[PDB]
Amino acid sequence: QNWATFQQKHIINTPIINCNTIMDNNIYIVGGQCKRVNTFIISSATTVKAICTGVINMNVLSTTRFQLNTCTRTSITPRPCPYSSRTETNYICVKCENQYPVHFAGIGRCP
Repeated sequence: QNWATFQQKHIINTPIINCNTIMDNNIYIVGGQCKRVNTFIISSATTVKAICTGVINMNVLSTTRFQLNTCTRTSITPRPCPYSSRTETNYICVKCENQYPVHFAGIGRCP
């Protein structure tokens, strides 16, 4: 929804493949239940922010390729919920507002 929250939800400095431990956080409880999917971007925050340099309001596909780990919920259970992991290197689409990434829009292409 904003840069600060986007960072907390998506950006990590080092690779953490265990989706089960990293997804066990209050920030991932949408609508009472555990969030269905969340993609982590292994990168410094500065480079992710740079996707939006000079962009006031629009979805932008990065020109930088990132190492990613997407965590997908396999079932709805009491916390912590079980998650599967999918790692890949790809470009990402983020909503840029006032030169800041504020929402993760997709992998590989913008909607």
